[PDB]
Amino acid sequence: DGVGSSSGNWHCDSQWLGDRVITTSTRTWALPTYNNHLYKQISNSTSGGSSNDNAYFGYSTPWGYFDFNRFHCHFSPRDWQRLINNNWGFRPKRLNFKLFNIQVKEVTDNNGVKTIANNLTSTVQVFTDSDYQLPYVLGSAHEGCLPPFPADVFMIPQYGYLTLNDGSQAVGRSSFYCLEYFPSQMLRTGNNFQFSYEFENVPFHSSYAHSQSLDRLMNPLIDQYLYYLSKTINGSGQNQQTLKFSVAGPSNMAVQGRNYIPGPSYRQQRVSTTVTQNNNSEFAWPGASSWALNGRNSLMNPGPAMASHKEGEDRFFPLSGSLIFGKQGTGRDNVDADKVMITNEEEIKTTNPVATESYGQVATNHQSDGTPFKAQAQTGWVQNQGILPGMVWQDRDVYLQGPIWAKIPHTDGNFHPSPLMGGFGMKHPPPQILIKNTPVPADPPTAFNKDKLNSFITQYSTGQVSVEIEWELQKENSKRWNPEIQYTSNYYKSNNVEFAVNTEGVYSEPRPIGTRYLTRNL
Amino acid sequence: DGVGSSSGNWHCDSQWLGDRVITTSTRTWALPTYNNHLYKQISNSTSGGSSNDNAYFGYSTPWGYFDFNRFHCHFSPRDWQRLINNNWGFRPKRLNFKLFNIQVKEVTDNNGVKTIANNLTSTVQVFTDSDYQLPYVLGSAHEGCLPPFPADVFMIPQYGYLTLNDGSQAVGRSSFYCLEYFPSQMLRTGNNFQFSYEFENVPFHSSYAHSQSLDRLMNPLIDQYLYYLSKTINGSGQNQQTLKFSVAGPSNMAVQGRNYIPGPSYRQQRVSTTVTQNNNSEFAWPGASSWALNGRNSLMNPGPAMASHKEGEDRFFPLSGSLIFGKQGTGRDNVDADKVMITNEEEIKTTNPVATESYGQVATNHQSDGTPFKAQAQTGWVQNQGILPGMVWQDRDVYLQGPIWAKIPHTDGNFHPSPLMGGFGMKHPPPQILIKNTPVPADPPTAFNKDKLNSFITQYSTGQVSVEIEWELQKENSKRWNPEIQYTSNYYKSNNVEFAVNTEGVYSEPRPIGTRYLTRNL
Amino acid sequence: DGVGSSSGNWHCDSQWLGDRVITTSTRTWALPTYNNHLYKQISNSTSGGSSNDNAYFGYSTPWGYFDFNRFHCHFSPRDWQRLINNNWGFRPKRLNFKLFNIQVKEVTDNNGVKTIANNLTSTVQVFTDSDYQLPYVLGSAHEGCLPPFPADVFMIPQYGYLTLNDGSQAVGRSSFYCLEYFPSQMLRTGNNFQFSYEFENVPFHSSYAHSQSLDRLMNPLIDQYLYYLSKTINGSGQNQQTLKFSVAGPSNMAVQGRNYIPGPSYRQQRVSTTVTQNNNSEFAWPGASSWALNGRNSLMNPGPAMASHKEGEDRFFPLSGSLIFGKQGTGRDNVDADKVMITNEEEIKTTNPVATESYGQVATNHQSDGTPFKAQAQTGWVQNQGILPGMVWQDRDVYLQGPIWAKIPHTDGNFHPSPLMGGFGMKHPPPQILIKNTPVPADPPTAFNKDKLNSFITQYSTGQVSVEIEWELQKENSKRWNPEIQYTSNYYKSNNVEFAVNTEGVYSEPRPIGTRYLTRNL
Repeated sequence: DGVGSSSGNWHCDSQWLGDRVITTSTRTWALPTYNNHLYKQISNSTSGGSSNDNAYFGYSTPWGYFDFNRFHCHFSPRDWQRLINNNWGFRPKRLNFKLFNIQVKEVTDNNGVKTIANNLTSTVQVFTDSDYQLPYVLGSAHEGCLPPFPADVFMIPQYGYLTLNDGSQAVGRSSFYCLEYFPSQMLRTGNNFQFSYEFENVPFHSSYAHSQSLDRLMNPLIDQYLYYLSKTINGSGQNQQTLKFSVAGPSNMAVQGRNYIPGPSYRQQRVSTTVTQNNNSEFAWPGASSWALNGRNSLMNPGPAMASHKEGEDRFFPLSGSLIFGKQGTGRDNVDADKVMITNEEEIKTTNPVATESYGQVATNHQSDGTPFKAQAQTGWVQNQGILPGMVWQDRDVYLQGPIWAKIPHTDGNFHPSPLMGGFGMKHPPPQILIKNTPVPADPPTAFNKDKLNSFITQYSTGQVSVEIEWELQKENSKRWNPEIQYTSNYYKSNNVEFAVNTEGVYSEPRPIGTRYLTRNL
Repeated sequence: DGVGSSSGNWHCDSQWLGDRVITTSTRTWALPTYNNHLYKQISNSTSGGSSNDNAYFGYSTPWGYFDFNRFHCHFSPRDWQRLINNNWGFRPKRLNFKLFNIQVKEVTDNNGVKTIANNLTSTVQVFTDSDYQLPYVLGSAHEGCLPPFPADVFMIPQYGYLTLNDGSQAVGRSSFYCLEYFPSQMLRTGNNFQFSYEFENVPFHSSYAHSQSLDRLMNPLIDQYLYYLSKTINGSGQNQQTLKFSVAGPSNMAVQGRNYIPGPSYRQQRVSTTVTQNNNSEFAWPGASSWALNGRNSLMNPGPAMASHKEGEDRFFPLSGSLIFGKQGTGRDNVDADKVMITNEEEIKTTNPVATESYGQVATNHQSDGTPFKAQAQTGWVQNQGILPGMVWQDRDVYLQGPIWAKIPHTDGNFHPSPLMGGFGMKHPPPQILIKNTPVPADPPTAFNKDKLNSFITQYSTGQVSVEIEWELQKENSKRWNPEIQYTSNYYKSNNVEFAVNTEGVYSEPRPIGTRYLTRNL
Repeated sequence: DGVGSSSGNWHCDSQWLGDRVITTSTRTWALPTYNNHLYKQISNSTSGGSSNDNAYFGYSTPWGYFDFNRFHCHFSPRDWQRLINNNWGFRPKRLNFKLFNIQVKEVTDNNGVKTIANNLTSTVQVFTDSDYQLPYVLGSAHEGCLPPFPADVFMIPQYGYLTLNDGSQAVGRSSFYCLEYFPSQMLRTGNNFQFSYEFENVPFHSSYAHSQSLDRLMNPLIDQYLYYLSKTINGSGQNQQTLKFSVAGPSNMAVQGRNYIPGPSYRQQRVSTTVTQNNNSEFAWPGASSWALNGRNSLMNPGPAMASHKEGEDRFFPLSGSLIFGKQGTGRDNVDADKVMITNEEEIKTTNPVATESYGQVATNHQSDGTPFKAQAQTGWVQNQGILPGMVWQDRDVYLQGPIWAKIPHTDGNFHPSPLMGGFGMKHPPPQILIKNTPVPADPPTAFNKDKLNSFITQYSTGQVSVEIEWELQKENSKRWNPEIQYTSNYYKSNNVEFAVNTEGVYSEPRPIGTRYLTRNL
């Protein structure tokens, strides 16, 4: 436990012990000095102004935090392929976290010459928010995760949070959090940090696609014993009203009585990847589904889990109803459609309604012959449908580069708190691990000054972080006779191997990989 | 356990042991050879074509299956009357199933003369899908159940199933199931089959009607301590705006604050049994409520549990919001209204909204005097209302000829998975019992041929099936003073006794019998 | 154990218990009377004459035999997909065989009317050749196996064998075997037959493809410490002979010294599936590789395991170097290339030489300047290469519809006795199970006659056969980062599901499935 002794080893592999997977990931991180050791109030005013919908108020802290809330942080693409091709479900069970091999380095820039030296006596501060007393910024699909490639060195993102705002201003209910008010472990080189976390009970993720649709669960050979209204008029002419009933059978599956109905919907605008088929107007914001909160409009993104498109309409995607990942090297603003990877939520069209279609039709009046307007039967489209009893649905798929978990907001009530971006919703998710370099002041004046010191030695830290997660598996025991669909590589020759490095050593993920390849009955 | 020894006895009675009922039913079945021992791919194309909404893809198997998912399979009408007149609730607890007295018979048709002989060495195959690995076709309200009359001999329906389809075609995710891939018990004459099943915990069915409505739960003698806005203008004329408040009391029950609100609605078209009152147009399909799934429209039938009609409007029924049973001898297509029995869901008007009415009104704008349009208060009808917190409702009633249970689809999420057609929703319902005659080939050629044999001895099997179900009872302990409504026969003379046989030995059920005759408070 | 009691149950499923698979298959068979209960000498003369290469001598017995020496007899396509996608190797360990539900039926044809009746007292004879005293006809890729689809009823093939021949004649060393000279179990209806067999130790089948080639096993960054002759002349002109040596390095991988060399070769003629590229002549027999035995030419089919084609030359296949399976419904003679499925042995091009190429070049002379002919260095192509020390190779792949095992001939010596058609070579394979209906004579004359009876009651038997095989698994533990190639179905829509039945109930296997999808290093 000294300068010349390593405080940990590199553990990066996966063990498949039957119904369990234990994934271990080790990475090398670099933590700079954020905010010059200061807490700073931030708002849209300090960011250059914005609209009402984009107004915010918060604080940026000098702390960094560790993010491993993405599946590629733990699963290699081959491990992901094994998991998705051989299992009907999975869920996290246990977590082990390690910080070790801490190195604090001081940087001196004299006459433009940058020299870096070791600071053996400097300390790095780390603690976990095990009581969830801090704002939870994981589960917001942020950058700064452990890189998917184990050989990549990553920078720890800076921790900030938002509070209640009235425009760019704060209200009396706004909370300010000082992270130095928490007990934290102080680490010199030779010290290591470790903590274990047990995942709370969450349902298995449905890593399967249904081979039956909700409207085709009947026996296609046997009639029903239920009748339906099939004819209301005997023919053309006046006063031909009648009531005729027929048996609902295989020839007319649409009218058959059913026990369960598709899940809820919140219609999204339909956008074509073939740009010539889209309207010649700007409708990204104006034509998007949204919800209002305290007078602020927020995009419904990705919203309720719905089928991306109908059968054969692969070129259509909902405006903001799907996760859109960026390809390697993709820029930040105004990138083309070929530089992004739009996830396709088609496997749930068997139970979930299509995102870009109406849920259905409802009657809107009373048809009558008189007493005295002679109104015909009128129907209206259902653009948004809330939860009804007897409704079943599938949640959004998880992806190799997608999020794993989210914190369920602490509220009086929630319904199906599975995160909308996909993953496992927990009231007590893995706690935030916050890290920060302890400030080392420069030489103070020889005469006392009451002002806080504002000159510090330039410093940064580096080290290794190890995350070990044990996942429970739900083995598939299907009796299906024909072979299933599996995720596979394509044998055809290419310049580069997919999910490998290119000639410049740049690792890339060419496509998003879901979990729903195996098949289950409804 | 031989040819000359019976392998079981006839058990058909009910025992009322206080808080439990044990119903036993024995029937004689006949199982033919289905599909000539073949699995056949079926689709709407092979059925003669159809529309997009009626397209399907699946397989017809040579197997038959046992159906007893109807209440008249276990309850005699007198037993049903006892149950509905003396109990506030009931639910299944245990199941016992028996197959015995198997007789396999061979049929030879020589020169048009049909002679039937015993085949003592032939075998019948039976197994239960206890792991739910096969598509579940029970819970689709299909024919082929055990006949309500114990003296009737019934034919076992053929088992088929549907998979994913793209029109009449299959997709790569479509599953083919071979039922010979399951271990099954092989029965000659003298062998019997038996298995027991324990029903999973389900809520008691509400076999009661509420004597209080949701909007009349207050004390009709005492005022509330809450106020409501009663007047907004002092009188006729300009600039008369004001705000007047009044105590919500017995004189104005409509404006009283309430804790709970009626359940969800999905408006249905209103149809009159008096055909002269209906519109002179065809609106059975065009005017019907529906939901869309993968671009296919399916009738909302019967949909969410809603009151069939308002008070006094017994002639009105929702277009597809109620179960319609056929009378004895009713044909298949285009039968008159007198040949069907339309169930009436009126007992739930105390908590559930009327199926053919709007849920209510919601404000659609901001009323104002200016700043500058002078908009009045505008309201819009709510045709469909999803689940809101604080909402209570009653599920659909069960009937003597209605279904008992349904399999909850295996999905990530569901809400109130009680089946919409009525009954008990279970994740592990009673398993499908599949039966099939083992093929007995005719004489093969004396020279080897690699082709599968396609000439078989014509065979069918017959036997007895016994189903014993134990039901838990919820005894009523009402303190109501006046006598209750009970189901009763009418003493008035008639040509035939109801729920008996006619002069030709034809058993008939004259009317549908619900469960909601006793009374409970809200 | 009587007429009215079943003697066994239908067992058809697979259990995946980690490192083991237990596949159980049950089928319905039909055994006719073969050869009219007679042993008949057969030869090419009795078959209508032939050439010298096709001459044979043998006997056809009245016995049938059970064949399950094909992988689709035990593995469903989904089980095969699991095995090939998740395992690096497999091998059989144990066998269990069952005959039960025997039914012997007599056929009487009076005046052209065929009536089939049960013969309860008739007996079926079955025994296993556990001592391998009979000629072994399994392992010859014959028809008559258990059908891949469990619902198909198959006819048991007739047992025959060949002995030494001189043309159509026999020699003194020819052996005649009477199968009634073996003790056999006699089964009436109600009797069952069972025996267990333990597979002898065989190597795991290599169900993987190499990700490294034999000529690319070096470090591509480091030179070798070995030198090679790079230049023999200083330039153009007389008397320019020299000897220059260079380091074998990454720039010249062809000349690097290597420890191991590709396996043996026996060149095959190259045939193009594009018929316009083939020579306009008949070369199927004349241009084929063959071996001679006692003056008889036999096709080298499929011969030593060699790569089917070079990279990119998928249209080329060796003339007789690959297994060619027939599609469902394919005829017997002169069928088109689209009616057969030619297996492609491309995964072994990393270690095995291409079947249609020369093994390499060898020097054929001494180059010299004189003493006095001035001979240049001459090389000759190696069309066939025997085993050399330091040679490594991969055996032929196994297929879902391919053979499982073969009997190693009882000889003084053999090398690598893995069967050339693919599978596991055993000195004591699963024994032949031979079955035959016991002859039931018709009414004999009332006066004694010494001649053997030649009038018998026409009879055939039917029943069920159960085969259970336990396979050991070699789990893969690869550290490869990128996803692997897996066998998968294609999601694209089609008229029929692959590996399912069509609209006429005809099961088909659309393509051959190998075992080599996972990846291993060399």
